[PDB]
Amino acid sequence: MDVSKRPREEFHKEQCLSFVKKLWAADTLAMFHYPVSATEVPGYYDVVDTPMDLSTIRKNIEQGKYRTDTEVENDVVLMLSNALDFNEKGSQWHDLAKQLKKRYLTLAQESGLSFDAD
Repeated sequence: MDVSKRPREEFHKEQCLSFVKKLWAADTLAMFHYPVSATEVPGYYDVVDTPMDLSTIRKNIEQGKYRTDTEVENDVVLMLSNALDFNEKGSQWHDLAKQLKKRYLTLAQESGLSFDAD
């Protein structure tokens, strides 16, 4: 495991929440804010096996269930991936997911976060 080789803090609660607040605001359609309601997006869970949204991420942060900052990146990436998969290219939904996939690393930087490439 080499736990001694880890930094003293692998999880920065405040920065992760700041990161999510930026994602929340960058979400121009409010599409990522809550778990999808099937009645508002019919068939959604017929495609998406592993749903993820910003409120769930925010909850996992607040309750300290994340072990590392990089787990937070992983769920953001999952979230955006679901949108890119479910939605058709050229749709406002797909376009946004694309923008956020291109931009989130900068948002993380600006929130003082640094993920692990490994």
